[PDB]
Amino acid sequence: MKVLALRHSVAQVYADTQIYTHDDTKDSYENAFLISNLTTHNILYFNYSARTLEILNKSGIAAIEIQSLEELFTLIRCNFTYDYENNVVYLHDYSYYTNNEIRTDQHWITKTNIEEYLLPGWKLTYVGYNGNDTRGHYNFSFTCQNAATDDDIIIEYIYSEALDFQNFMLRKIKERMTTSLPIARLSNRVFRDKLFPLLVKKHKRVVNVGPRNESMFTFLNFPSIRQFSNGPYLVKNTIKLKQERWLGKRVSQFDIGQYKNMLNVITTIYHYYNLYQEKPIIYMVGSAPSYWIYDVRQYSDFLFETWDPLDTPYSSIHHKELFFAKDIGKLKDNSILYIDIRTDRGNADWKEWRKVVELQTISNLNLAYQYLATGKSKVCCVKLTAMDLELPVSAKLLHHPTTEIRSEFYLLLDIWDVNNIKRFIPKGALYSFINNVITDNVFIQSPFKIRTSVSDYIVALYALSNDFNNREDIINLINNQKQSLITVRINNTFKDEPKVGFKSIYDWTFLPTDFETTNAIVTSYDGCLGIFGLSISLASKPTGNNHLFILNGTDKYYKLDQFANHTGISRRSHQVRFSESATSYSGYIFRDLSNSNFNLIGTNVENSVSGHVYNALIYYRYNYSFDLKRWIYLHSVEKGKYYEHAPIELIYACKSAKEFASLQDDLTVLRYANEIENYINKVYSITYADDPNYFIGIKFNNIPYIYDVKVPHLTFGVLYISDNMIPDVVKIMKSMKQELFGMDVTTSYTYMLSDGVYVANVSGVLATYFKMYNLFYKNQITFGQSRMFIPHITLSFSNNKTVRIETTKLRIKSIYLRKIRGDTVFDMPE
Amino acid sequence: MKVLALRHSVAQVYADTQIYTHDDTKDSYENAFLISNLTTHNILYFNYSARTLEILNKSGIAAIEIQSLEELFTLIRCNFTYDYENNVVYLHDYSYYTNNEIRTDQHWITKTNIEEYLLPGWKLTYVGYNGNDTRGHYNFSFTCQNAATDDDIIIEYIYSEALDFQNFMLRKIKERMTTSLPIARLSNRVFRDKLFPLLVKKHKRVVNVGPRNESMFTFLNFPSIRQFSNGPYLVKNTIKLKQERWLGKRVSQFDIGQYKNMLNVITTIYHYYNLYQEKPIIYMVGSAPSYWIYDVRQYSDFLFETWDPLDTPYSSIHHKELFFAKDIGKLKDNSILYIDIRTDRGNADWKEWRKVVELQTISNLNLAYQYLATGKSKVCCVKLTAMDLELPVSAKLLHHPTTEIRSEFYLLLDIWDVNNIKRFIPKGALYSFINNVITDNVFIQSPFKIRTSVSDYIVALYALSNDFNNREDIINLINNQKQSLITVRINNTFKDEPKVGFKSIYDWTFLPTDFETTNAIVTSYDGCLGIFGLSISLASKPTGNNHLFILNGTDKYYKLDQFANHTGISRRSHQVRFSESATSYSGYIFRDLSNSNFNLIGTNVENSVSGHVYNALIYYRYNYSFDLKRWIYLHSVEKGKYYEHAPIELIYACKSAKEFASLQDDLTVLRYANEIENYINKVYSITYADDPNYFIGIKFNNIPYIYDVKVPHLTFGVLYISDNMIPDVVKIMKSMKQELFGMDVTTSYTYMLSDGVYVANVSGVLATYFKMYNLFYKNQITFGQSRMFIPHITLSFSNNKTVRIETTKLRIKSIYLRKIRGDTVFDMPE
Ligand SMILES: Nc1nc2c(ncn2[C@@H]2O[C@H](COP(=O)(O)O)[C@@H](O)[C@H]2O)c(=O)[nH]1
Ligand SMILES: Nc1nc2c(ncn2[C@@H]2O[C@H](COP(=O)(O)O)[C@@H](O)[C@H]2O)c(=O)[nH]1
Repeated sequence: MKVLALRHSVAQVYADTQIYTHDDTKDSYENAFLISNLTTHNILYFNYSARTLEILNKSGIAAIEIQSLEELFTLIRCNFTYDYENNVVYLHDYSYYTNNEIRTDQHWITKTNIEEYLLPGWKLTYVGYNGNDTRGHYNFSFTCQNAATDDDIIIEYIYSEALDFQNFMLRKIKERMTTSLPIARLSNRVFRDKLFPLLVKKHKRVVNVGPRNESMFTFLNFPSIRQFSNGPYLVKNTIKLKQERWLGKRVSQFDIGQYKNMLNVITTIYHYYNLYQEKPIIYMVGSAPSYWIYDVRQYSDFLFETWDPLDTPYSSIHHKELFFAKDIGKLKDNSILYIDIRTDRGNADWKEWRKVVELQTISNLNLAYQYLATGKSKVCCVKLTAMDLELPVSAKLLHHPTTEIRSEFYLLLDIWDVNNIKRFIPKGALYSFINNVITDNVFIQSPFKIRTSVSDYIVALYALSNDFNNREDIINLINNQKQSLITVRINNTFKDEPKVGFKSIYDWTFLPTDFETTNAIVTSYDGCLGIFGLSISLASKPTGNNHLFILNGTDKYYKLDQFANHTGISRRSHQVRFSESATSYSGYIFRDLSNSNFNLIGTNVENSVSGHVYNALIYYRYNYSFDLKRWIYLHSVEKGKYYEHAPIELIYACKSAKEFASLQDDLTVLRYANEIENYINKVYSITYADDPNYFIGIKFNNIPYIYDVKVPHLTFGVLYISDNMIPDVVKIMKSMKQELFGMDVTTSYTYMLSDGVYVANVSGVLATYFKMYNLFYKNQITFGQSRMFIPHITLSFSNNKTVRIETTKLRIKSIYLRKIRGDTVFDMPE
Repeated sequence: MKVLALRHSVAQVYADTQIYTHDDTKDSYENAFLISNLTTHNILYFNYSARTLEILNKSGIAAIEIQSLEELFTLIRCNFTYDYENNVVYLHDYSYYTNNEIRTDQHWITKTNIEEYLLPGWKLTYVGYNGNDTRGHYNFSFTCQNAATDDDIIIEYIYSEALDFQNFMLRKIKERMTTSLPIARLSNRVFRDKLFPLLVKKHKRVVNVGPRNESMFTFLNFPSIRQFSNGPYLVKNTIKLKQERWLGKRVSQFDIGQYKNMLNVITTIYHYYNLYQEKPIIYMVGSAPSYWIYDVRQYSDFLFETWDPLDTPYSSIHHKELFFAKDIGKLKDNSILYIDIRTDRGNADWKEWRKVVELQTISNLNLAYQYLATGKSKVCCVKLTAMDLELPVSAKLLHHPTTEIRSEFYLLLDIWDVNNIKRFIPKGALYSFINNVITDNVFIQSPFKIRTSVSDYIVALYALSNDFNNREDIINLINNQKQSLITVRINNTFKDEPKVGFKSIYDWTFLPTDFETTNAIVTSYDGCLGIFGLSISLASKPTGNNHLFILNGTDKYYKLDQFANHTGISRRSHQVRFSESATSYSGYIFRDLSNSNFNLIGTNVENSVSGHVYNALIYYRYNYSFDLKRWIYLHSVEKGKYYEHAPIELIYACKSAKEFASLQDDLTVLRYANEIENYINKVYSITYADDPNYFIGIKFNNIPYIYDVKVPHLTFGVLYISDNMIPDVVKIMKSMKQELFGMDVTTSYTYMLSDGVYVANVSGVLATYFKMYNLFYKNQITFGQSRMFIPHITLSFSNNKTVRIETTKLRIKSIYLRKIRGDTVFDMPE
């Protein structure tokens, strides 16, 4: 929501688009609330309270100080992710195209002949992970960098098997200008990099479910984490494959053999991590260029040993420029070995070269076998070619994207693999694997069993909510797990559809009430981002791939007003109320008509009994960052910290939301409202004195209207009690005697309350009524009725016309407790 | 599917539309199968096997003997439900409109002035329940009657609040001619009337969930049954109602006060039934016309006592023509009392008449109170008017449809109600109830808790599968209940949508694999109808409101071929195969290409390994009457009764169905296939010898083709065993030595099996192969491979052209068992 606070003295004015202006010196939390309810994208903050900036940032709303209006202000007309703890700004902005450049996260790409295939004059410039090397471009009051890169395009080109790069880059850039900004993808890079270190330091055992190739670099420094992904391609599974012949498909114009090498070595690193939770020694044979080491070293320090006749720049120690044949004993006991040996494309016939390469393949495989036969705790990966050969059945198969699909694959072998059953594999099956399979993911770990773990911190970022996963197992995991961070699809669909999908790929959808979590925060990406110290320029759109984030066993659950608060609950409510609606009063109007309070709708903008629940039910697709359930619960057990609202006040908003949904045919909001009302009636064991025996009544000295009944009284309470509780009731009355006479009782008009009932309004007594309802309910005394409480002084049982007077205070003369249908009053304090 | 068997001598021929002809004298069950696979609506059966007619009728397919071709045959060009145990034919046919008549199930309607409001010259003729009095119209070789009535139209008119009957009847009749026949509604009347007596006699405790008003007459004679419906309208729930004034809405042109009276008394009967499981004495005050008694007496004998100054025809004993005031002591102790007292519409002012009626209302209420104060086990229902009055809070409110909505309602009171808290109710609330509520259902029983009951026979005909019901509770009920008959929606939707709905009213949808029932029949309405002795002319259309019927703990589960059999599995398969497909061989072709058997597709119509599973997966929307799961299970434990098919044969069809669904983007069939393959691998613990140590080989004397290898042999088996099991294997071989030499081995052509493999086909050995696979699997010996078994004699490792010869028998010379990679053969029987 991009709130920018600039100095009041330097309150510069320009007509920027979608801007707003706010400033006030009354409270520090309500300035944040009122800012959170502004309707535009950018907000300009002029009294610039540091406290209020911190509150916004905790809520996920980006709030930063602006000191160099000349450049700081103008260079923030784009979205960004703000690390407010370290005061860092990560710009997600593709204006750098005006420099005729493509930006990448990876250094190795700069060494390929990629620039030739770009548009004429274009270059690609390395920017570092999340634009770390761009900090020179921006020298502001804060550290500033541009996290936007074109790496998605390059990776898509590599996996797309289409050849011509010029048109591909051009098409993808034009598309990027035609579609809205990929905020989720770009800010999640920052969130991953900040999140997982905090978890590894802060928690004993961290389990990450379904990592994707995007974060392959994130976990390079954290072997403590146990990863669960899709299964690996085993050799035994090649029995199903139909035999095929050589097929020379070219996928990339520029040589990407280094990307293949890097994905291979990283896959091996993570296999080793999965087996032994420690960082291994890396041994590499071949891999002469080896530039990508740099990109790995940016995330974790590793010890690299290289054997290649050419030079390898970034290696730790290039043990020998000479080739490696029988030097097995140099290899230490806790390590991984990458064997990429290609002798040479000789200038001989292709058949002769094939025999040469086949013999070389057998040599490499035997080298791997000797590597793993001698020593415990090691893993290896070999380059083989497609031929008839006998591989172990449990070995893992790798074919990552390479420049051309030309009869090569890789075999990943642990020590359990070497002495295992070996099977004969024809060249046709291996060719079928090379041609029909491209390895999608470097995480080859066994799938995650969706069971609650008591010693683990489970992290399911975008993996659990899928069409094929068991829904009830997901619900039980979220419900009963301690210490977790799990994400599901939101079900922002009308008609309450239980799945949502794109081109026959579907996801399960959940409402916040579909869970029964005891102690957890159920918020948006904004809320979860704030809980971990980040804020963002751009909120979730109501219709999109929006996810609920659920944090189980968090430090922050009891900080109700601090994290996943009601910031922005009324942003959409206010936009609709002031632009499109029939009247700005429509809300109070509808809420009173929904609770059968139509008897008078006269100036109901004052002292309405409905609550936050109405906007959390109706506009949930916008403000689901609120966590309505925790808000209700924490106010059940004070341990009402700011509000002290009676439960009937919550139930009334529930009923109003149900009627609204039925009018709009919003089936989802109808369910959500019914379920929240159920949760309320579970947390509060509410009772209704629909058949009362006694009542509390207030009597006034003067009555500014013509009255036709003998006794004008305000029925201020109605209750159902046994006689023995009359002292208890009395005590509770005494408990607020001061407060009872303190209230500023006012009346301004008379109206018809029902057929044959003519009453005078009473104002200013309702807050006291709710405090007293809370006290009676806490004391297990049945107080209140099924209907809504309407404070009124009955004037006559006749049908008379409405009369108005100026606000005339009313004065209390006695506050009595009387038995219904008994002329006997059982208490009369003055 | 309307199979009509007529005498072969009188094999009359006419060109009726959608007819077919079948006759054969080879088998009695396969004539039924082949008939069940014919594509048209009507089938003409000429060899007319009584056995085959019985088999069809057990399957749900109507199969009746035709003896009077002149009229029996021609008057069966319409659909019907056939009670084949009693040999009765219930026609559902609206041709009777050509007699200018409307047909009703209820006698009371004939006494109203309804005929005046019909179209000129039209009459309404009573036909009895399911047309019992129409048997005179048809005098055939069987008892015959027309169950079709226009009662749906009349009831809809009564509940529709639209006034003009002439246009309403005309519109509804025209609609009935424009839409297809409501078979489900009409045949379910017959099914209910036959089903529930059988259950009450056959089972101790019967529980019926969610009865609707349609079957209000069905349970009149069965107070043993405990009913669960939607809750009742309690007096205490009127606190929510907004006050209203008199509103004179007219709903019907002809007087329907008798329908109101009948619904009132029947509601009271069922309340009494719910409390005390016995038939009560019926006392009625007022209710002078009382014709509807007749309609009640048609279902159960009752004892009626009437007090009215006018005469009451069908009453048991009209105790007194004189009015009933202080005759309370005549009323017996186990009874119900209906108090419909209206003094008279005097010719005085409406206000004076209002006071008269109000005093009369108080008199009636006090009469009811005195009735219930003296005596245990009684229930009462009173006619009251809208006024201020104090009713008990727990009393039940009835407002059934009446002629005009004019300030009257009814109160249902049990003995618990009389001495209960009483509340003051204004006339406005009662008027609001009269104006805004019409009682939808005479079953006012508490809702059903979806829990398994061990002593109960639960019957959920159309109640459980609804949007708001808990899905997992439904699954657990179906899964774990004994002795039940429950119905759910089928999920015939593509894309696998979990709910289906009409105008924001949705239902849960289930596949047959969504349950894990141990001992139950999961079939169609046709199958369930057959299990209870009925058959039907018209099968379920693939896209419709089609329901799965699940019978838990049934006598019929083990009669695999008798009930819920494979009748009609291939009806749709055959229609598609011969009309639209690219070739009639497409099925065998696709099934072989799906299991990677493309190496040869030459004449695969013979000896294909796929099964029934393919058509139960692909065409489930048509043949879901099959209960594929029970078919698989019962053949798992012989206890293969006709087929003796190996499990791999089932799995192959599963894989073929998965590939087919992916090609058609039929997401539902894809899931169903995956789940059935899972069920197969659960029931059979299958093992694969993908890495074999030994093999079974057959050697032949002559080889009709040119062979380039030293030893021509048929690898007839492949297995993985420890050495110690060689005797066991040998014994099993000996177990079928005779059978092994008995088979008619034939070869007809040579083909290429893979790159560098040239083989000769082998035919006629596959059935023996499957018998032997079953024997090895039963003996816990790992036999077979992950791939499909292809019997072949390898001829050379060279790429040669295909050659064909006439069918040349091959002769076995020895059947040996040899260790793989060992020249050592370990057995050689001749
Ligand atoms: N009864 C009640 N009303 C609230 C509460 N919070 C905000 N409101 C009402 O909601 C209004 C803003 O939201 P809107 O009605 O515009 O959606 C405020 O002017 C205020 O009257 C609450 O906690 N209880
Ligand atoms: N393998 C196998 N094929 C069957 C079985 N039952 C029917 N079929 C095949 O299915 C054909 C009829 O079904 P269709 O292929 O036309 O859908 C028959 O001609 C027969 O070849 C069975 O149990 N196993």
